[PDB]
Amino acid sequence: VNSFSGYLKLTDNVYIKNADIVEEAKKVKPTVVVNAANVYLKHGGGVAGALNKATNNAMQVESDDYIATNGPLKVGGSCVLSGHNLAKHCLHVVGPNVNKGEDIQLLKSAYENFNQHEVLLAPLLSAGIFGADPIHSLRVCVDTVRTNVYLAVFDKNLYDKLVSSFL
Ligand SMILES: O=c1[nH]cnc2c1oc1ccccc12
Repeated sequence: VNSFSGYLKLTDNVYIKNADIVEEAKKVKPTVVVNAANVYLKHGGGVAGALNKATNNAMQVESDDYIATNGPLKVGGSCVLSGHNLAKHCLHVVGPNVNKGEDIQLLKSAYENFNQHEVLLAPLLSAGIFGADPIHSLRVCVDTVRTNVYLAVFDKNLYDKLVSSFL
């Protein structure tokens, strides 16, 4: 048993809810929250911007030190950093950004990072301002992640369409 509530069962291991990922983290304090990161860990807007704002910019300060030491992530890659006030850990995962011309086949590689963690609170990778089709992102998630993933979908309209169209 875990602390996630009202989540709507999609598969053996994948659950979904209409919730802003920032809000949900504050309530649950999950072991792992996933950030929709870019390779520079520049959390300007989007989930990264909303998560970072909720940490009072401490996520960005920690991320700038990580990049100064290690250099940029790979598209499809990840790093584990602090979860600050939101979670124990934040798994920063880089899905391909369609609005930058990145290979959508890298979305599967991105979701493979989730398999290193038994339970995660996550957004749909490459959705929102990353430009991919969220229906596609949910299909890759279900077909790639084997650990237990709790997806939050910010848009009530999109949350309804993802459920209704789910095969
Ligand atoms: O939370 C989201 N995940 C993936 N796509 C979207 C989400 O919120 C949105 C709001 C407007 C348009 C797309 C999205």
